[PDB]
Amino acid sequence: NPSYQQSPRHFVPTGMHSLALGTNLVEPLHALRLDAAGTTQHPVGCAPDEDMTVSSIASRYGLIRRVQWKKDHAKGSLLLQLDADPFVEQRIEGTNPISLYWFAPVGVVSSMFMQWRGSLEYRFDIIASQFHTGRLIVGYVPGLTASLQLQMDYMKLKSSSYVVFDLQESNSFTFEVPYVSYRPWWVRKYGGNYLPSSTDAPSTLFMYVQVPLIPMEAVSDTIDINVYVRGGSSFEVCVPVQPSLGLNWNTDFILRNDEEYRAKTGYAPYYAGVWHSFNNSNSLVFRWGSASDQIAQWPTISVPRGELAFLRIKDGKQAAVGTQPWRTMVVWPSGHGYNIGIPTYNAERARQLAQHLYGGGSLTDEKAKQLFVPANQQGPGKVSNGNPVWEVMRAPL
Amino acid sequence: NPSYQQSPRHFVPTGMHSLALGTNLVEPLHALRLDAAGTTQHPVGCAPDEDMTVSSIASRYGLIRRVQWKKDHAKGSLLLQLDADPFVEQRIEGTNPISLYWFAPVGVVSSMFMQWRGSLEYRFDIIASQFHTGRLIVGYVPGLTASLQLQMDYMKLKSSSYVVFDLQESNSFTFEVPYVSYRPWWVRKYGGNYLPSSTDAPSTLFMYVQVPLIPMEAVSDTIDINVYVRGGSSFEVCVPVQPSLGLNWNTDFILRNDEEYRAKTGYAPYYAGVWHSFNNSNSLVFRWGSASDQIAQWPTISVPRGELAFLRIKDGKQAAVGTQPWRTMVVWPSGHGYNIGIPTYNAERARQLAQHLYGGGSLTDEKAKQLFVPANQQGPGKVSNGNPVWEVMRAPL
Amino acid sequence: MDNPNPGPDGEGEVELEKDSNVVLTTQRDPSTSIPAPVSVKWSRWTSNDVVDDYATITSRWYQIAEFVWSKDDPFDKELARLILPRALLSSIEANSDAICDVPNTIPFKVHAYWRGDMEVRVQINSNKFQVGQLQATWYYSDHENLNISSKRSVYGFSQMDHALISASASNEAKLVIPFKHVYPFLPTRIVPDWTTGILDMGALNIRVIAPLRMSATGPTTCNVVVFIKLNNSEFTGTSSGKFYASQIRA
Repeated sequence: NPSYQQSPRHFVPTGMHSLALGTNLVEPLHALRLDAAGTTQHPVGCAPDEDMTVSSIASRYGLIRRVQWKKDHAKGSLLLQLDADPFVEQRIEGTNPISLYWFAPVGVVSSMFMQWRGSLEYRFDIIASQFHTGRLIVGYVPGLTASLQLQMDYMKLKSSSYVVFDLQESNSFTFEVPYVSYRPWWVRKYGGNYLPSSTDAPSTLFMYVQVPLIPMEAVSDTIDINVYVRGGSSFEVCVPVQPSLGLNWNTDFILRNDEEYRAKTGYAPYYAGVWHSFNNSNSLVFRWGSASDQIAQWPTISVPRGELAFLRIKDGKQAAVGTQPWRTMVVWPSGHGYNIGIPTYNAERARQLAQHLYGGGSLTDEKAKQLFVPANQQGPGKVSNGNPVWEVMRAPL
Repeated sequence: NPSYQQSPRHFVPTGMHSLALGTNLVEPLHALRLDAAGTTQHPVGCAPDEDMTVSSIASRYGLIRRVQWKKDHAKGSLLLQLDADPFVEQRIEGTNPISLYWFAPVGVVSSMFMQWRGSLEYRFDIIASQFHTGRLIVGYVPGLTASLQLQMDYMKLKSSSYVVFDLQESNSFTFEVPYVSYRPWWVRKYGGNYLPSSTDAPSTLFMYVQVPLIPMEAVSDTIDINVYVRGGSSFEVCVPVQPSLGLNWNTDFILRNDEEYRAKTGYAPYYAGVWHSFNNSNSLVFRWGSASDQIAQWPTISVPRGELAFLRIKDGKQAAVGTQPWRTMVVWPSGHGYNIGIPTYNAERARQLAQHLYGGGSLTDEKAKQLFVPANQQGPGKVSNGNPVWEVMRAPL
Repeated sequence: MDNPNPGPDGEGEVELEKDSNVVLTTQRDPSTSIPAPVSVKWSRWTSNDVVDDYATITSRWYQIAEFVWSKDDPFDKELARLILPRALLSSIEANSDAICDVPNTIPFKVHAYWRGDMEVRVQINSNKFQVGQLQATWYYSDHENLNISSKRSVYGFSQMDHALISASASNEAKLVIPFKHVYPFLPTRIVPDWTTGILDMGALNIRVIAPLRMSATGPTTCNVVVFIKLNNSEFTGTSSGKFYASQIRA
């Protein structure tokens, strides 16, 4: 029967569709259901509750801070200076190297997006009797750079969009955080996984004490200020990219490869002690012996400009011991021809030291020497469990 | 369920569409956007300014020449004889081998096209007081071959389409360049990258001094004539081909392979000097010594008929030195059984010499010997930095 | 029509440009140069705060530059290459004066971000016996380009939107420059980003296309005045003045 001899169709081979996209297009595949019209229905009992919207999430109010307000708080005093951006953290204590963090529903997103451009808000739940009275400030001042984040009083805050709250028989209030930028949308503050590919927050709000609290003798003077954060009337979200937040399921990291940071061969074990050449024996530094100038020599850490470095041990059950396990430390040259391991209280105090040494500083400055651990913390002076693994943390500065 | 047993479709495999074309056809691909209806919009602020037309570009007036007009200019005198075609250059001074060039918006296109067929125009901005008076000519004479470009007075120009301009209190004027050809469209004057695949311009305009200038004692006698060029009322453009113009970003060229032109093994270093056998010691030629007949012997350059060759050094910080770095030179046989390196003032004077030696000429002609560098330019006579790299330039003749 | 009638008042018209508590005149209509469309207001986009500009105060005409034009100046020698947001402030700050002192800058002191079209006059008093030519040209982002020295040339800017000034019959270059940056706003000082290149929307630059061609013993020197109007603005972003930034050098 008849020959279709007219020229056949043309066609250009691809291999697979489609790791993107999925907004509006029909995706053909091989369904393992028995039917070609097999789409699951949702019965009256199997009710579709949500409402799976980026907005739906960025509207729940998640806790993020808790400030203790006291009568002792001066007329001129601040309570929190937390960042006005969705990527506002809350560190949770312990214990493994990488520290876990609390994040509002407006934190988990846009952890998935690049830009946001939104308006936000903070609910300040002030647990208070009717016999507690005070006044709090709160001001979104755009253009808060690094150094300029200090040099900040409650008076210059009154220069930008700010609010004062009177509390007698009305506990909480909600401040909507304005969005002042030169840029339409706002890129990630935390960019994962990439160090220099992360731009700071557009601004921050503070909560000063406009008027100190006056508590009558039958109600306590200290009071908790719980703080919640959610996307405001128009927190927008722009473009899906690599998430900046991880699981909570398996908080492990197989240390490649095997570039585990640990003391130079021969400097083990090592306890926290003192040294006449390190702040005149007034602060703790790792020593591999009790004799003359036996200070633990540590490998040099090659860090690219615009970053900082410190150390957190893998197992706390192998760290050197004083009054507490020195799980955190900072590494910097000692001038006597090597690098020394300087134990810190916690990761924050190790970071802050890296913010000052990599910020083009010295060791004999008062700003750094107030982050060094005092020598009365040396404790029983237990040595480590050999030369346990430390991992090198990284952060922009 | 039922069997579609009728004969399947036919089809002819290709691999890829489509390095051309893109006028009117739908191009299917794999878009990395999240949506299948993702086409970027242009907001009121993100306004689409241009108007991206070949015409839009060939309508802006770009500078191309500057003539100094003086009272001393005779009744019979020319000011510029620049070419009447979009590929009209303006050499910019220095410094590396390949010289950079200025080109009007009507120059950059049709540097992308093969043919143009258009009408053009020149704005002659004459910066002048009201106390300066003169008359200029301008004539598009089609059919201007090589030799016939000279033998050209302001009188025979008055034979073709020509214009005379009176200037008292009216400085500038605009002459629209006619287009007289046998060919509908006009192929490239500069064909890149291919030497013999480039046909000269259809004609040229001149700007003679019909009446010399008469300047009263309180205004200067010399006056600048700035010249601009743009596509006229109907500069057309025909067919996209390989661009004849390059970047300006990275003006380098990795010299293949490694056929760098340099003196024969043993003739280094070499300074510019004189020779009794080269214009009776009246002109500069490269010497590898101060003794009898020590003239730098240079490799023979195999040039195909219809072309010419000269030399420009890579680094001026390695050239032989007289009053100036002899960065340019021409190579031709010396009759005494080898080829000699004859330094020139600049690239133009090296080309013009190649226009006369490859134009079937000799060395003992006055036309060539007025392009040879005088012997009082020999200077302190610094030798080169060894035998530095020269590269062989090529041009049709 | 050409009857000359110069009475006790030598006759001739004088067009004026007031416009906000300052009146500046020009006895010769200008050669305008409009590089872009008028900019829309993107305050109701980037920032939700005090959304306003300042009329009678920042929409005036302050002087930012003035310089010399002489026969010595060779062909292509820029007399100025002044940045445009920017040198309105940077001129006054290096005048041993403060930004706070002048009315056409004060909101830049307080307010963090700025957007607005610009107006510029390049007025000069040259004599009818001087035969030269200048060209004022605009570039919406000069510092961002790497090899713009390539562009930094009289030839290059003739290729684009510019104004022309000839010494004789002096003459003014009107120069309406609307806002067109990459981001719709500009930062008045250091900011969570823009840690440098503070308040820079592009630079103006005046080079020479024809030197002052002077007769024997004719008048040597000349002079230019650069004026600037900041109309159609918007200053959202209230910030204390201790956060301010005294602009960088010339």
